[PDB]
Amino acid sequence: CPLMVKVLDAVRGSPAINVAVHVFRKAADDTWEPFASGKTSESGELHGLTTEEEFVEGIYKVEIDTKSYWKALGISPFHEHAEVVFTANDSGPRRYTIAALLSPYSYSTTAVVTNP
Amino acid sequence: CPLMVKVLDAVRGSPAINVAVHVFRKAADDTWEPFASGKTSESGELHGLTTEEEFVEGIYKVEIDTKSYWKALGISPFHEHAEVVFTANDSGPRRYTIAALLSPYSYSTTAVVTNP
Amino acid sequence: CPLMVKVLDAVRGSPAINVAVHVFRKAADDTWEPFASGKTSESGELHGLTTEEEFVEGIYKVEIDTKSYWKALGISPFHEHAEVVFTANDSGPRRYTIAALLSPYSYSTTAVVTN
Amino acid sequence: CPLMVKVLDAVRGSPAINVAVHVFRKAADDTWEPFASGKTSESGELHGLTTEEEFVEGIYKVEIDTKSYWKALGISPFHEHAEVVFTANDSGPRRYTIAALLSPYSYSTTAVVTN
Ligand SMILES: CCS(=O)(=O)Nc1ccc(/C=C/c2cc(C)c(O)c(C)c2)cc1
Ligand SMILES: CCS(=O)(=O)Nc1ccc(/C=C/c2cc(C)c(O)c(C)c2)cc1
Repeated sequence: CPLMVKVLDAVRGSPAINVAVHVFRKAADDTWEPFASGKTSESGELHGLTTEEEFVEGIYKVEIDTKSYWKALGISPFHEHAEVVFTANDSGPRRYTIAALLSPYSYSTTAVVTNP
Repeated sequence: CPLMVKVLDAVRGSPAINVAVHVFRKAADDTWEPFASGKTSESGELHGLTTEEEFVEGIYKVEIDTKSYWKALGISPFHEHAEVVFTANDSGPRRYTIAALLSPYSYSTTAVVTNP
Repeated sequence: CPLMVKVLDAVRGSPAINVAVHVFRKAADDTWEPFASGKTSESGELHGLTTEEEFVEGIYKVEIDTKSYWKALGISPFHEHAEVVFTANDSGPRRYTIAALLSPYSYSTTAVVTN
Repeated sequence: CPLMVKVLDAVRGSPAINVAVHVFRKAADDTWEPFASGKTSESGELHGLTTEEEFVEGIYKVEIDTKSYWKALGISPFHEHAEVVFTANDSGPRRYTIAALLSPYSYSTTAVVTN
């Protein structure tokens, strides 16, 4: 459980369910390598992306597929995705929750980082 | 558990702990009557404010004491509090989570409303 | 002009036009007394609320009538209004912009305080 | 000018001054090609990025160098950068303002698209 993603919908006042999320990690040659992916649950949460063994230090990009979410609801949104790019585990393993709050022309994101 | 408040700190990347929260309900004479109060836990959550019997229809104000929070951390913030004012339980009982994300000169708030 | 209010709409990607805004000043008995008010322009702005002479230190509340805004657009909203409560302090910079970004079940607000 | 970027600082309550901003356009092979760049002004704004003739429909990415911004202020930041990815569409309004509100572990962004 070192990486969890939580997504909320600011139009509905609800969890954002069935949101696709893709995680990438920067490789030594500066390309973005696929790392993990999944879908938010009925609570708007996505657990089980990685393990503490797999989730090594690096630069990670969490791409939340907001356009796909809004289009499935019949809405034409502004953004293609919401991206969150950060260095992880640089002073040892941490647990990361990446949260996003979505509207059709806006989003907010925050991180909660805890030390187990 | 029909009303829960969750507070996050956007400077630290952490739950906002020990945040005082006061809830008021508009009375028939248009004054704000004290309704419930409490403090966020180490997870940034405040549970147990009210009961489904007590939490009747009305207009409620959730005042999150952000200035007091920032001052206890040695920071001089802009706002006195963050306030969230809404009509509750007008089409029957609902469960409400009021969330706030705090910075010294800014805040965001959202509501998650679910039907049990 | 020491106080400006800016309102944006996160659903339509636009300024929030013709939004009623009321400013109150906290009185000695802790009641809120009306101070200034108006409606946002086509750019989502409300200028001319007060003057340097009038805008003394104290606690002010800016109430933005978001419920009426959303209903006039045909959208069901959560909040009754958004309110921003702050202290004006002469030791800090002299122009205050209160900005708000509105969604039906959420809002964001920030202060930009400059000289 | 069809594209403007506005950056605000939620810790200091100010414009985010001298922030590097890079705009990229998605190429046919899905790579990001540099399109425009600059540094925000004293008002937190970056004007003059492109012209109507240059700013054709397509997918664009605006990368805001928030990590450098925070470090120059002595504050420890979470993100490497903030990036805003969107499609320019000629069927919608013609001026795009991309606004971002920065905190060390969070950011908010909105689009204001007007004629
Ligand atoms: C208790 C720790 S947890 O990880 O399990 N809970 C938790 C984590 C993240 C958030 C983010 C909330 C939130 C709320 C609003 C209004 C926002 O604009 C944004 C950007 C975020 C909330 C709770
Ligand atoms: C009037 C058009 S303009 O472009 O010249 N002015 C303008 C443009 C964008 C903004 C964005 C504001 C803002 C405020 C808050 C609190 C936010 O969270 C975010 C994400 C954005 C404000 C004013």
